[PDB]
Amino acid sequence: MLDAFSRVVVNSDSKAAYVGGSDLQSLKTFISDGNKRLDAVNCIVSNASCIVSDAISGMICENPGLIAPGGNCYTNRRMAACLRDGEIILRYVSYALLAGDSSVLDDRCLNGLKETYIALGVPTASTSRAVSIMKAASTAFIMNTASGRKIEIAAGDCQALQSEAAAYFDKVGSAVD
Amino acid sequence: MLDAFSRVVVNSDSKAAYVGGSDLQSLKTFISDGNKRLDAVNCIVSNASCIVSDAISGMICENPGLIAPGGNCYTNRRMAACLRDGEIILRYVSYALLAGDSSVLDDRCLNGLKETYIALGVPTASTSRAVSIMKAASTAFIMNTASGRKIEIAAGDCQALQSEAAAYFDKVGSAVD
Amino acid sequence: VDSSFADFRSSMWESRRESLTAQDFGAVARVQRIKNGLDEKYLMTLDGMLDARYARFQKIAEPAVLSPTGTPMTEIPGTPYLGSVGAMDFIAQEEESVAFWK
Amino acid sequence: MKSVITTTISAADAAGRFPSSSDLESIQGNIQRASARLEAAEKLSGNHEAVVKEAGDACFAKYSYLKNSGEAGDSQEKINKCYRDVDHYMRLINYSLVVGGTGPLDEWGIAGSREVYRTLNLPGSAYIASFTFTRDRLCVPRDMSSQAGVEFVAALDYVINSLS
Amino acid sequence: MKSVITTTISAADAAGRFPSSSDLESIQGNIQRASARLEAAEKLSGNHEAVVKEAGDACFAKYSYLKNSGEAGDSQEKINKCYRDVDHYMRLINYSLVVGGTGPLDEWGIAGSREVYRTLNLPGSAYIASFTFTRDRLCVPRDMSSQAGVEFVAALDYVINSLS
Amino acid sequence: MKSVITTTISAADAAGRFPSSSDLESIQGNIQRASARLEAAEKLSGNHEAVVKEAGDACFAKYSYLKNSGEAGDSQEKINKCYRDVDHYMRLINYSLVVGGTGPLDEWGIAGSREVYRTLNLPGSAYIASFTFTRDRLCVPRDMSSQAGVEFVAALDYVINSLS
Amino acid sequence: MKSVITTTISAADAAGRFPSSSDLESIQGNIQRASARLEAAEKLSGNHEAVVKEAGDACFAKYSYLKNSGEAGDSQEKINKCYRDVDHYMRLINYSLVVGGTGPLDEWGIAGSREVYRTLNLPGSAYIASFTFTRDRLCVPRDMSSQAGVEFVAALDYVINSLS
Amino acid sequence: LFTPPVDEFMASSVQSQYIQKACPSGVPPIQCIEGVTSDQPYAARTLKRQTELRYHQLPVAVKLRKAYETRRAAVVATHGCSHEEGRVLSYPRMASAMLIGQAEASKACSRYFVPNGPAEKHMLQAVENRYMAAVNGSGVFSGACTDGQTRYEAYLMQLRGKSAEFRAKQYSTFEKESMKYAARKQALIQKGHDCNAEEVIFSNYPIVASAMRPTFGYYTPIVKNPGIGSVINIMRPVWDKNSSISSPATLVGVGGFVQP
Ligand SMILES: C=CC1=C(C)[C@@H](Cc2[nH]c(/C=C3N=C(/C=C4\NC(=O)[C@H](C)[C@H]4CC)C(C)=C\3CCC(=O)O)c(CCC(=O)O)c2C)NC1=O
Ligand SMILES: C=CC1=C(C)[C@@H](Cc2[nH]c(/C=C3N=C(/C=C4\NC(=O)[C@H](C)[C@H]4CC)C(C)=C\3CCC(=O)O)c(CCC(=O)O)c2C)NC1=O
Ligand SMILES: C=CC1=C(C)[C@@H](Cc2[nH]c(/C=C3N=C(/C=C4\NC(=O)[C@H](C)[C@H]4CC)C(C)=C\3CCC(=O)O)c(CCC(=O)O)c2C)NC1=O
Ligand SMILES: C=CC1=C(C)[C@@H](Cc2[nH]c(/C=C3N=C(/C=C4\NC(=O)[C@H](C)[C@H]4CC)C(C)=C\3CCC(=O)O)c(CCC(=O)O)c2C)NC1=O
Ligand SMILES: C=CC1=C(C)[C@@H](Cc2[nH]c(/C=C3N=C(/C=C4\NC(=O)[C@H](C)[C@H]4CC)C(C)=C\3CCC(=O)O)c(CCC(=O)O)c2C)NC1=O
Ligand SMILES: C=CC1=C(C)[C@@H](Cc2[nH]c(/C=C3N=C(/C=C4\NC(=O)[C@H](C)[C@H]4CC)C(C)=C\3CCC(=O)O)c(CCC(=O)O)c2C)NC1=O
Ligand SMILES: C=CC1=C(C)[C@@H](Cc2[nH]c(/C=C3N=C(/C=C4\NC(=O)[C@H](C)[C@H]4CC)C(C)=C\3CCC(=O)O)c(CCC(=O)O)c2C)NC1=O
Ligand SMILES: C=CC1=C(C)[C@@H](Cc2[nH]c(/C=C3N=C(/C=C4\NC(=O)[C@H](C)[C@H]4CC)C(C)=C\3CCC(=O)O)c(CCC(=O)O)c2C)NC1=O
Ligand SMILES: C=CC1=C(C)[C@@H](Cc2[nH]c(/C=C3N=C(/C=C4\NC(=O)[C@H](C)[C@H]4CC)C(C)=C\3CCC(=O)O)c(CCC(=O)O)c2C)NC1=O
Ligand SMILES: CCC1=C(C)/C(=C\C2=NC(=C\c3[nH]c(C[C@H]4NC(=O)C(C)=C4CC)c(C)c3CCC(=O)O)/C(CCC(=O)O)=C2C)NC1=O
Ligand SMILES: CCC1=C(C)[C@@H](CC2=N/C(=C\c3[nH]c(C[C@@H]4NC(=O)C(C)=C4CC)c(C)c3CCC(=O)O)C(CCC(=O)O)=C2C)NC1=O
Ligand SMILES: CCC1=C(C)[C@@H](CC2=N/C(=C\c3[nH]c(C[C@@H]4NC(=O)C(C)=C4CC)c(C)c3CCC(=O)O)C(CCC(=O)O)=C2C)NC1=O
Ligand SMILES: CCC1=C(C)[C@@H](CC2=N/C(=C\c3[nH]c(C[C@@H]4NC(=O)C(C)=C4CC)c(C)c3CCC(=O)O)C(CCC(=O)O)=C2C)NC1=O
Ligand SMILES: CCC1=C(C)[C@@H](CC2=N/C(=C\c3[nH]c(C[C@@H]4NC(=O)C(C)=C4CC)c(C)c3CCC(=O)O)C(CCC(=O)O)=C2C)NC1=O
Repeated sequence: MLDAFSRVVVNSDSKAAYVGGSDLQSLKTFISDGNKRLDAVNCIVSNASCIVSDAISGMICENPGLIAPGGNCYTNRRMAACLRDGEIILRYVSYALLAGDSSVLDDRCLNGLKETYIALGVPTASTSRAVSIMKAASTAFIMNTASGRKIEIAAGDCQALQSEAAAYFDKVGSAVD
Repeated sequence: MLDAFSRVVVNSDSKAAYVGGSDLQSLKTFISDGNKRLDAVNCIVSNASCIVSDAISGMICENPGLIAPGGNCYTNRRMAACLRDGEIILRYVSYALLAGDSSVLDDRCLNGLKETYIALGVPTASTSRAVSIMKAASTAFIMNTASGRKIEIAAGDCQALQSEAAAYFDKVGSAVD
Repeated sequence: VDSSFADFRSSMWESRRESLTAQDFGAVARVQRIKNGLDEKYLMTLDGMLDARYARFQKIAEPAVLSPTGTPMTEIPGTPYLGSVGAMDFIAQEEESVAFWK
Repeated sequence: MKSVITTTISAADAAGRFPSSSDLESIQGNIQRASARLEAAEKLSGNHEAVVKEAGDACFAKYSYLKNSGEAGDSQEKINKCYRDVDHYMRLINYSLVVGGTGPLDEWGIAGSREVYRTLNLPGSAYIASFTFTRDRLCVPRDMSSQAGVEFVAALDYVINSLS
Repeated sequence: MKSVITTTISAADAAGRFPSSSDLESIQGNIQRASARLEAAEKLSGNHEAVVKEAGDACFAKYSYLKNSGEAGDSQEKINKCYRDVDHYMRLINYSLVVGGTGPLDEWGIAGSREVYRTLNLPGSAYIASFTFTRDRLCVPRDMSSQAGVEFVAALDYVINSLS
Repeated sequence: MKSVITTTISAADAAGRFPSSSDLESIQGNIQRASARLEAAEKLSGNHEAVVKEAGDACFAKYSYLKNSGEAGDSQEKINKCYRDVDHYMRLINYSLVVGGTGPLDEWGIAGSREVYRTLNLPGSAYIASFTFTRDRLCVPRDMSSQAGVEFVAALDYVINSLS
Repeated sequence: MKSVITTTISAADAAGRFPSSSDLESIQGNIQRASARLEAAEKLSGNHEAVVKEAGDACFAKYSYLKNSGEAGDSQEKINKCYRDVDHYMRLINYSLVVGGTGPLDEWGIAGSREVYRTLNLPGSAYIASFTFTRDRLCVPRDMSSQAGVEFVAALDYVINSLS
Repeated sequence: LFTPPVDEFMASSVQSQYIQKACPSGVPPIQCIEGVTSDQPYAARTLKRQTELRYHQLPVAVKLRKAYETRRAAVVATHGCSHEEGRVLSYPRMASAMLIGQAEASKACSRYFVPNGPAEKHMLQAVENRYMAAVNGSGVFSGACTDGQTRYEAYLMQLRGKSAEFRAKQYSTFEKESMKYAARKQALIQKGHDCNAEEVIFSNYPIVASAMRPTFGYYTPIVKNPGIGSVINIMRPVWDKNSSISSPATLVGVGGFVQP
């Protein structure tokens, strides 16, 4: 597992030299952006369970083939594993927001999941739909534009970091697909 | 496991009420004393292996019955377990310096060790001698008065914290005895 | 004699180590100083004359000095104190580097 | 009972290694964020009674069927159990604000609560109504310092996600 | 590769739980101590060559029998391997000052070094002589700021306790 | 403590079975080679003092830095610790020549020696210098019978490969 | 397939260690006892047919009820299965005399034989009668040397204790 | 940690029988080569002997959860079986000894298996993250973790695990497959939960079935003598004659230590 710091260091070991000035400059931008990252993680982790609830309920509510008998959401225990997997995915994405680098998500969760869901018969397109809904809801809570929660923070620019979180969710959506 | 914070909380739960003023005042003195605690832990953990080496070699020096054939310090495997245990004891004491409360040392190391060393035939008196040597050397490194290392720090009062560390080593020395 | 010679060696390897290393740093320093160029005023003084010779006898660089007539050795007659620039300026010398190891 | 101290001490103990510089950076972060947290704890221990009172009053303001017949508070005694439970949860938010992690709130209040709440027919959504009312009611400038308000919101949101 | 980030993320991953407030305080401590650490990293990448030069010169200043006959540096080549190894250890101290934990220094330099050093007949005490010279060599303020000096001492002492 | 007896008895005990013919052939090999080994044990217990004396004297003959003001034998006492340690290793070679396996030499002398030697800052190469001097020292037939000498070389080489 | 070689190599492999002197003594025992064992193997491969013939003839000489009606050899074919099985057991005694341990005799003949013998209603005591006849029959020096016979008795007794 | 003297004999004998089942030949098998360098089995020995004190240092509640759950799962391992019901219920060291003995003689573990392809492997990361979840009931680590106790032991432990996957790559086909069916039986029985699709998952993957253990997640290891020396100067604990499961959990009923 690699944060921003370990990514700078391992890339510097690929160049096989000392860390250098420009890499530290990008790292200073990270540390000055630090409290925005912290408050962003606090936003998503606060509203997390409700994101999972809305995302998976919306996922079923697009196509009722999941809830049809013979669908993969057809029973209580399948639905429990469904909501559980949504919670797990959101957990590792929140880890990727704290770390600043996607290597935690690549190693802990992403590696070997497509062949897993293919082996179980889980429809991967519906999972990518749920990841897309978690992406939209997560950017909405991270930009304080949610219609159900308006938390108060000192105003600033957080669009870059929204692009980071959207990059992680697009990594998951391209990971199962 | 309990730090100073958890000790305040659990004592407040014994009173079954809220936290109040005076306990938080003692906690503010902890947090203002925080960097002295950090620098103290950095001192002992820096000079740690050398403390263990001097301590056990000195313990052997006082009485040669341990190194006599039939003593517990006889041979490498025994001496290795001896040096190993000194490292372990020093480690938990350093944990007790970070935590500010002795509960980590009480649960993780202290509980069930006297019966253990009685069962193996380890002479407990000699171990209390080694803990005493670690106490003296540790207070000497923690007050920057060691004759082998003089690290540079802003001068100040740290005698209370020296009394804390001496209290933990006396807890270990009274624990095996 | 054996035990006390071994007692002797300690207090000397401190100061002897420092003196040797200081000589090496100074060596690098002087060599780079002579390579950067010698100004007119320095080249008039004795130290500049024998440092110019130092550079010549040791093949570190060529330093333009003063023609036997007295007028400064120019390559192009427009500007004073030029030198030939090619293919030896770009070859690195081992006396410039502190680090021989890499 | 999780805090920064027990996390890094437990981690390094699991490695069997001395506490290195990284643990020290972490605890130095704890002693940086401590000022805001202890401010919020002082103020909560200031007006906990009015907080619990408005919380419970809003809790029965939302769901009235509890006080109607049946399988819920049908006495002054059971409503006293209600206000006592909200006293407990505010006391645990106080404790978790003192410690700085979700430790005592989890291991005292959260863990195993679900079997109790499904057993004694206690619906969790009423608690959630109380805490949301409390969360909405808090004003940063009037109630406490803004940095502190964030800490309080975080803890209370944690309670809701534990309970929903 | 341990840092504050990998410790708290690995811990909360081990719980299977979202990162609570305590992890956030820890990483906020990382971004507090980061200024001093990156200062020392900038200065080490400033003058690493003179550091390695004085370190190796002191290393053979202490033990002379290495350069005498036998089972050690008996060429200019092997002394170049010596100064390359001290270049590696200063490069690892640079990396561990960038990361802020002992992670890359441990998993790249420390782990399994003992079988290599006992196998190729390399005595570790010579390295220790070099590092103790460097730690004694750096002044509190002339070389670098005091907070960064302390950080550098910590990392280098960790190397010595790994190697002694 | 490994010998032929403990290997075959421990193996057949692991099978839970009576000792078959193969175990019997193995111990019959032990009682064939026993004559040469016990000859060398008698002779080692003969002249152990001169062996340890020339071993330690060659040990300080090679490495003289050992006697430096800090970090090794800097007393007559520590050189007495040196000659006592070489007394121990010759006593273990005697024990392993009596048993016939590397058992007591391993579990008394070899196991865990490396943490002690890296902790107390004692280089292993000095031991190795002493043992290589002793092995180069003995002619096959003048001092002892040809068969025993091989056995002694084997044991002492095992010590060196345990220690290098 | 146990021999001296597989026991000591499997043991030292289990230690992860090079083969010490004790293993070497054991295999040197194997190459001492090999002469007697291979003598008996040469002679068994000499006259195995008459051995199996007198063995089976004594086997039906003791128990006649097998050849009477019932749940046993009631054909010339099943008595040919009898003499073929005694051919197999003498072939396994030959193999175990070549190897020198009870290895191939165990893993080919002995293991799992008991479920087969209890399943196909084969009484083991008839085999035991045959082998006791062969062990009683052999002379001290008529077809083998005195030392060699002991080895044969040992192997055959092992078969009986495996089968009784 | 100390076990009564009746216990150590029963558990030790049980250990000896499952070692006999696991290796009948006496040529030591592949599964216990223990270590590939020579420092390695020693360091393994010391770590394991120290772990027991780390299990004795757990809080009382967790000890009793271990104890009664080992009792229940041990009876499930008996197959009805009223006599070994009596013997197992009466002695708690021997129960965990019988669990690990059966599972390790049947070759049950993922330490013996090799996953091939991403589908089986992730499945292992899921099952592991369940048990790692079940051990740590908070972000605070348990006291049962203990990879090393000093510096540099943990890296050795890394080398054992990495050296032990290769032996899993080495076993013969016959062995690999007896592992398959045996691991099927260990899962389907030791759980005893008759779902369809669960047994479909165990049908699809024996490596899912390989990682089946107690609800707590860590198999209690068996040690010959917990904290009892080889030195002459051993003081042994004088155990009382009645002993129910809580009494070796809580260590009440020891009295003095008597012997030189
Ligand atoms: C560490 C990461 C990690 C994950 C990401 C999950 C992935 C995962 N999900 C399931 C298993 C499952 N996952 C789902 C989820 C789904 N229900 C649907 O309607 C949707 C298509 C989808 C949610 C978007 C369901 C229903 C099951 C059970 C499938 C079944 O038994 O039929 C399984 C098999 C084990 C089990 O039954 O739990 C695994 C490994 N597990 C992990 O350990
Ligand atoms: C320990 C926990 C912990 C946190 C949760 C954060 C909380 C935090 N955020 C800011 C401060 C801030 N937080 C945000 C965040 C944003 N503003 C927006 O309008 C977006 C909705 C959102 C995107 C993430 C901004 C923009 C600032 C002010 C700019 C800045 O300080 O960089 C500050 C500065 C001090 C202050 O404002 O009083 C602090 C302490 N820091 C911590 O230490
Ligand atoms: C978590 C905390 C913790 C400890 C504090 C130790 C305590 C401890 N030490 C030993 C074991 C030992 N401890 C020593 C130490 C000694 N040698 C002497 O000469 C002195 C009297 C003494 C050092 C001062 C020795 C020699 C052994 C091995 C004893 C033997 O096998 O004879 C054992 C048994 C397991 C083993 O062999 O390692 C335990 C539990 N272990 C832990 O897990
Ligand atoms: C992450 C690692 C880490 C550390 C290692 C400490 C290091 C540290 N110590 C102090 C600061 C200090 N440190 C000491 C310590 C002492 N002075 C004495 O004369 C005694 C010898 C010694 C007893 C322990 C004192 C007295 C101060 C100043 C007083 C104070 O700040 O409380 C400061 C304040 C800032 C500064 O001085 O520039 C810092 C950051 N803090 C950290 O965050
Ligand atoms: C990433 C970190 C990293 C290191 C720290 C080094 C460590 C290291 N050094 C050597 C190898 C070596 N290192 C030295 C150095 C020494 N010469 C002496 O006189 C002194 C005792 C000492 C310098 C102080 C020498 C001489 C060798 C070659 C040894 C030999 O071949 O005999 C080797 C074996 C491979 C090789 O030959 O290069 C390794 C791994 N390598 C790494 O990859
Ligand atoms: C990154 C780590 C780092 C170090 C460890 C130092 C190490 C170091 N110090 C000096 C150089 C020096 N270091 C000192 C320091 C002092 N001498 C005294 O007698 C005082 C006691 C002491 C201050 C307390 C001095 C005075 C010099 C210049 C002259 C000398 O060599 O002593 C030099 C040569 C370059 C120079 O002149 O600056 C180097 C490499 N530099 C670094 O960059
Ligand atoms: C139990 C172990 C044991 C040993 C390892 C030897 C070691 C040993 N050798 C000698 C002594 C000697 N050792 C030798 C042997 C020889 N010198 C040569 O030049 C030849 C190459 C080589 C024969 C192959 C000789 C010739 C002497 C006497 C002179 C000398 O020191 O070389 C002495 C002095 C006493 C004496 O003169 O006998 C001792 C202690 N003795 C022991 O009892
Ligand atoms: C590699 C070693 C090896 C052996 C030693 C044999 C052992 C053996 N014998 C039989 C099987 C048999 N063995 C006998 C032999 C007997 N008839 C009697 O009157 C006597 C009691 C006895 C001879 C002394 C008979 C009769 C059968 C057939 C039994 C039946 O079908 O009823 C079988 C079952 C398969 C079969 O029918 O052939 C086996 C495994 N086979 C092997 O592969
Ligand atoms: C990767 C694949 C994979 C699986 C297939 C599952 C398999 C599995 N199920 C459980 C655990 C469980 N599984 C069930 C399920 C059942 N409830 C019943 O009524 C039925 C008999 C059955 C559904 C058909 C239950 C109830 C538990 C909890 C059992 C308990 O705690 O009592 C556990 C223990 C850990 C836990 O509590 O979650 C595991 C490993 N886990 C995995 O990682
Ligand atoms: C029952 C006697 C026996 C034993 C003890 C045995 C093998 C055995 N298991 C051993 C240990 C061992 N085996 C396992 C795997 C076990 N745990 C599981 O979750 C799975 C499914 C397992 C099935 C046995 C672990 C976790 C360990 C401890 C890890 C460690 O010690 O490194 C050992 C010790 C040496 C080693 O590290 O491999 C050995 C030698 N084979 C046997 O027949
Ligand atoms: C009738 C069946 C039905 C539903 C159920 C919803 C489900 C739903 N929520 C969405 C998306 C969505 N949902 C929420 C979360 C949610 N909003 C909040 O402010 C709070 C507090 C929440 C939890 C209580 C957010 C924050 C978004 C992002 C849009 C937004 O800004 O509100 C989206 C848009 C998906 C997309 O962008 O692709 C859908 C479909 N829609 C339906 O048609
Ligand atoms: C002859 C057998 C023998 C020994 C071996 C020593 C061992 C020893 N060290 C002590 C104590 C001691 N030891 C050290 C550590 C040590 N000193 C340093 O400056 C450095 C760099 C060290 C590691 C290399 C310190 C720092 C102290 C505290 C005293 C002091 O200020 O030096 C004490 C005092 C104990 C006490 O106060 O109760 C003893 C007995 N003494 C003996 O009689
Ligand atoms: C309590 C923690 C613990 C362990 C785990 C063991 C591990 C262990 N096995 C050893 C050594 C060892 N191990 C085996 C293999 C093993 N034995 C067999 O008969 C069969 C069938 C085996 C695999 C199932 C053999 C064959 C030996 C050699 C000793 C012998 O003859 O039995 C040795 C001795 C190492 C040495 O000689 O340096 C140790 C330490 N010891 C401990 O303290
Ligand atoms: C493939 C062979 C192999 C292993 C076996 C592991 C062993 C291992 N565990 C570690 C370290 C380690 N191990 C645990 C304990 C463990 N984790 C938990 O969350 C729970 C519940 C545990 C017991 C079940 C913890 C808590 C740590 C500290 C790292 C962390 O935060 O997880 C470390 C790091 C050591 C270090 O920091 O120097 C190693 C090498 N690694 C390997 O390569």
